[PDB]
Amino acid sequence: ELSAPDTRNDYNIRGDYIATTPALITFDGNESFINCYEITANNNFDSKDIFNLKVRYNTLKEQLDCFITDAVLIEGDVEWFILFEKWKTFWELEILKKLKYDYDAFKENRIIRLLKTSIDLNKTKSKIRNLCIEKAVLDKILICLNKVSRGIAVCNTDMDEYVRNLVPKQLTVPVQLPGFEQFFHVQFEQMETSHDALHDTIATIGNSLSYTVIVENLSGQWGQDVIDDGGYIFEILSSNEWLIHGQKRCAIKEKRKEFEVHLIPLKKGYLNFPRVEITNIN
Amino acid sequence: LLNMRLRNISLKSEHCILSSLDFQTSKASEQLTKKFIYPQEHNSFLKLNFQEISYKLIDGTSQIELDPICPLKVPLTAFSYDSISATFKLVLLPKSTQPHRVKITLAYELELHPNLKLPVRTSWETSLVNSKLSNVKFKFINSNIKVIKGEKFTMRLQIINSSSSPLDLVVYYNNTINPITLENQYQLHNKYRKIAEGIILLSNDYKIPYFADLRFIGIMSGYYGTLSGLKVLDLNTNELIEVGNGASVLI
Amino acid sequence: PSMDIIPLNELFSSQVENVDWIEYVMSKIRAESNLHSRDFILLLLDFRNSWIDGIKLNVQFEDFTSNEYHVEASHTSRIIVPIKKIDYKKYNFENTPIPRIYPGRQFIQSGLNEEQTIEMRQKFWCREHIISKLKCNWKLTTDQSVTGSVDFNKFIEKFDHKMVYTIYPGRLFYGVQLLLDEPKVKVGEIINLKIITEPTSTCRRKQNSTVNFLDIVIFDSKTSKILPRSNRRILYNGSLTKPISTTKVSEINLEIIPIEKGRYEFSVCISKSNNQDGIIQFDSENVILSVI
Repeated sequence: ELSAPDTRNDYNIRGDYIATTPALITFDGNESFINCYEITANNNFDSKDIFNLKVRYNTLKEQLDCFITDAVLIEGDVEWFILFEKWKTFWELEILKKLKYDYDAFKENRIIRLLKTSIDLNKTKSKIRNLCIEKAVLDKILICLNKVSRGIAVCNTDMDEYVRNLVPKQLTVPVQLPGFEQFFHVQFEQMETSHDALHDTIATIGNSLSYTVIVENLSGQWGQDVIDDGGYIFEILSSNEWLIHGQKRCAIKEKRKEFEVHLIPLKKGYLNFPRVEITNIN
Repeated sequence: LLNMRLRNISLKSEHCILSSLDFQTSKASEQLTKKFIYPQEHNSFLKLNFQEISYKLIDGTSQIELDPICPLKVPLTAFSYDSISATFKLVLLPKSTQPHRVKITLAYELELHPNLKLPVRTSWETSLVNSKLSNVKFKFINSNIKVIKGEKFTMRLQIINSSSSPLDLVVYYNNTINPITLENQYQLHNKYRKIAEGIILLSNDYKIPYFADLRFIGIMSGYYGTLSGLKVLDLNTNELIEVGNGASVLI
Repeated sequence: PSMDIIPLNELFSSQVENVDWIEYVMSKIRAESNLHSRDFILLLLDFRNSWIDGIKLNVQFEDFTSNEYHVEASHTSRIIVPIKKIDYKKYNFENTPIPRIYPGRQFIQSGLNEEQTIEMRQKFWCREHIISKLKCNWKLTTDQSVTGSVDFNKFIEKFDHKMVYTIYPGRLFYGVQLLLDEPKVKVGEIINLKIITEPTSTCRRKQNSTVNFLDIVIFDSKTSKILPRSNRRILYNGSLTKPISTTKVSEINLEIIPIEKGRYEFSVCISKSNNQDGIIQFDSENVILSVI
């Protein structure tokens, strides 16, 4: 979830992820989980508010342990009437050293134990006053879970209202730049090779430093390369920056720069500072 | 020592080497004149470039630019002008000369006068399909770039062979997927997919008999630069000549 | 002598209405909105005479009738015929092809396994479908009354793995379509997506792994797909691994909000596990949107 601060602008967070239908994720750093938020800027410039989030979660070890407890040794209420209600904390102290295999639990298997000890556990259960009506079930469940594999079905059926979700939070202050600009250029390509049908990118990014500059990269061309030299005319509106290119060439490296952070600056005109450099080669 | 100049030369495939000169006001000269100008309270300079030209050879000919150029004047800037030289098949390296005229106008209409002239050699710092065995060459006589819709069209091969046995070769397109990092795996799959069913040859398994007209029809839209499906097999001493030539957009 | 079968994916907008198959296939696409594109397959068969005189060679399908070609003396002329796919759930393709006789024991201990028998039944019954509609009715140009028919039974030899993929979609591992709400959406808007999945009758082949993993790839309509950081591109909730299961009509509905441009195409991929080189099906439904 995501929460908006007490300043209460017209921030419209349309992004709000609810994992209602899946109770599933994995974060083993092989694939990439990306969450994203489609927020809105304020009614005016607003650069420093505070955002705090709400991630409910669990960990998969007690997810499979809740599954193994609720459907491996305490499935019915008949065994839950006597055989485990007097040894529940002993069952938790036995379950905390299970150490199930979480390396093949993300590849076509779930609730599959590793090569942990199962020899002296019977002697440890026999050392106390554990009756055979529970010592048969607590041995047969570990013997079954020593080699078994489940699926993604009937996982939420055990996970439903049987996990304390640690609703953690963080802090994201929505960082901002320093030097606002607003420019728009226009090009006219004197063709070396006739046209290479280039793909465009009208950038919007601002430089935030002192005694600095704004460096731009040209559009991307994908036919026969090394050619299509583009001429340009600036019309550098709403400022007085310094330009450092004239009639470049759209091959391997042109880098039509514009020295910006020297004179005639402004304040933070938006959420961050902006430079919405929209080229238009028509 | 007021505007550092460099020239970059590139080799276009259309038999015209393009050389572009770039001029930029050097930063050491900028601070050098800038502190003495800001002593008299000046922030932006005025170097008026009023006559910039490039000359060719021992007889001086003025090769023009690729576009227009006025008489401009600015400070703390850089500008590049590109001329089109002629591609040389021999080892004669052309030596050209360039010249400029920077009018370093100090204020209240009290201007200095500077001129500069460099001269150096325009070096470049270092298709027809030919086989590996014999004299057999391939080239498409029709222009390899062509603009078609998804309709029927034609294309024209040409063979220059040893005149001893000009025949005994066959063409075919091989409309099947080549049998292949999941991202690079699926990128190579998309390349091998759109190769194998993008255009289809309307006469494959085709015995050749110095022209050879072969006719396609194009199905799927996109630019097929070096369309490499079609594969001319040589019958005797069984090997394969790839034809990595031709590029048809289908829009 | 030969034959090959290739599908198609472009819609073929008009003024290309002079080529004989295109008007028929675009007429079937044009009205009847359930009769969709993307599932037509062209079969490419090459008529070649060994004679001294020209022929005309009109090809009749069950309703498709081709134009009048002209094969002169020894040349080939690939006549391109449209055909739709053959639906696996509507038909049955796992019954033994019958012998004519009922007399001989025919060496009743048949030397075949299960899956080799089933792929032999598929390879026979696919050409049993494509022969039982195909015709041709030829005539000579200089004689004009020597009109005869042809067969196809002594000419088509067998199939391979490519023909049984391309003709029969039941050989594949899952059946997918996509549902998209607005293909012309402005950039400041998030749009629900849908991926229906319907497994096959080759789901019997594995029988143990009850999960498979639906990858998602995105490509700029030109080439060169986007790496999953997806900056300047589709801003996407969730992650692109989305586990699905055998014998399930699942729907991995997702969300997609654009950033910069228009030309985007969406597709899937099946990979059977999470490791490298577990991949089984390069699925290619590949529908398109735009963002103004």
